[PDB]
Amino acid sequence: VKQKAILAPQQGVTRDLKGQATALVVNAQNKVELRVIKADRVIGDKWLVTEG
Amino acid sequence: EDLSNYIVSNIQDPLSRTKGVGDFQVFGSQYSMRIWLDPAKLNSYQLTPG
Repeated sequence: VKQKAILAPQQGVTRDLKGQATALVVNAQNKVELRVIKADRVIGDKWLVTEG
Repeated sequence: EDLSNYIVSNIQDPLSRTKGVGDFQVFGSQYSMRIWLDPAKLNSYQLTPG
């Protein structure tokens, strides 16, 4: 069992060109930017992001 | 590579169907699904590239 895992929703993360699935994270100053995702598995309807 | 991909994918033929564009020459290429084989694991699983 992986401790302190983080799950993302299904259609919240989408892939652009050259693969490289990304998700639109929101900054503390209400700005927005897309970050890369190291998604390796899906549990139910939630992607398991390892880092990013 | 992704810039050359975007140029040859999204803007290339709309550029080439315009008037007077007789030829083009693009630096780079499009995406292609490259499959890099490893010869050690090919030797491991008794497989050939064919």
